[PDB]
Amino acid sequence: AAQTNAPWGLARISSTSPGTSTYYYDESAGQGSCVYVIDTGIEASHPEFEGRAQMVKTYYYSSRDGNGHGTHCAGTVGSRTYGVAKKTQLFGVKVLDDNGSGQYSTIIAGMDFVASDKNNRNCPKGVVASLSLGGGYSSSVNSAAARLQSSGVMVAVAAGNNNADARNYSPASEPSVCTVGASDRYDRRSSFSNYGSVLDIFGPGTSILSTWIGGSTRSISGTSMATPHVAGLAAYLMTLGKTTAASACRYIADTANKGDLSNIPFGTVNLLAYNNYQA
Ligand SMILES: [Ca+2]
Repeated sequence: AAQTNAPWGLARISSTSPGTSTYYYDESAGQGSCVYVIDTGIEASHPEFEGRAQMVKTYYYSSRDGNGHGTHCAGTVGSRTYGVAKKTQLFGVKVLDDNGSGQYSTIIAGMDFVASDKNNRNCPKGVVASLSLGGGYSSSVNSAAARLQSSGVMVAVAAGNNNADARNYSPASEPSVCTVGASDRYDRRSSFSNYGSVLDIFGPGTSILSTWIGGSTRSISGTSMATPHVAGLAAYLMTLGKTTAASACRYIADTANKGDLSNIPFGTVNLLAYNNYQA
C-alpha cells in the first residue's frame, strides 16, 4: 500500500532515505494486534480512529483526554491518516492527568494493569505498549516496565527530552524495554533528544502531525512522538509475523537504517526505525 503526502515521519519509516513523502506498508496494517497507549487518554470518538480506539482504564475522575498528548501519540500509532499501524486496536490507559502529570505510583499501577488487561483483550498477533512519559531515575518504575515486558508485551518508552544521557531517567533507563530517541526530517538527532547506551532505536520526533482533541490535528515534537512510531512499527511487524513481543526491539534494531543520523554522540546507537517494506 502507498499513502501519498503522508506525514514525513511515516514516509521516513518506510524509506532508505530522508526527503520523501509517501508511506509504503503492507496492507495487513497491524490488523489483529493491539497497542496500549499509557498517557493522558485517547479521544476515541475522533474520526481518525475509525472505532478502533477505546479507553480501558483511568486513575482520575474521567477517562477523557483533556490534554491532547495521549490522543496525538495514539494517532501516530494507529490513526488512519497519521498512523503507522492503520488497522491496530488502540487501548487507552490514563495515568497522566489533563496537565500531563502523573505520580510514579499511578504510572506503575497502569503498567501492571496492562500486563493483566491484555488477558481480557483479543490480540492474536501480539500486544504493544507505548509509554511517552518519564521522570528521574526510579528502580520501581523501571521494574514495572520490566514486568510489563516480561509478561509478553512489547514495551516502547520515550528516551526523554533533556538533551542528556537517558541513564538518569525512568523508564528510559530500563534495559529490557525499547528506549526510543527522536530524529528530525533531515536525519539529525532532535535537538532535545536524550541519548546514551540505554537507547535502542531512534524514530521521527520533530514536527510530527497527528490527531488532537476536539476532533482536530496538530504538529508537535518530542521523544513522545518518536515512541509511538516504534510502537506502531512493532504492532505492524507482529501481524506480519516477522517478530514477537520479546524479540521486536532487537528485530527493529537489526533491520533499522544504520549510520544515517547526524549528531549522535559517541556510544549511542545510530539506528533509525525502518519497516523494510518492499512494495
Ligand atoms: Ca532500554
